[PDB]
Amino acid sequence: NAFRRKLTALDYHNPAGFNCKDETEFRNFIVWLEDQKIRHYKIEDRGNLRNIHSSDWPKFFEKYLRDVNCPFKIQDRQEAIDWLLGLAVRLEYGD
Ligand SMILES: [Cl-]
Repeated sequence: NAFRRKLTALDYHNPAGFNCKDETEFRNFIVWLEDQKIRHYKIEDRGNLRNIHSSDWPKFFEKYLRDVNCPFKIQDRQEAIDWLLGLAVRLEYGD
């Protein structure tokens, strides 16, 4: 059975820590984007975005997407990333 085999697979490998690592890397990427490319906030005001191991990090990201007028929400992560990269590129082009 597919579901029974999935429970066996989960015992072979618990993906939780790797999903957590991916979240961290994703958050670090957002932080680098804000710090070096979007630069929407004052540097003093990026502290909450920077605190990537916080369980409240998504709340801050939601405020960030609002603050830069991103048309996507956090739940649409792939679209938010692409949009923020597009914004970063347009901000970067022409010094
Ligand atoms: Cl998030």
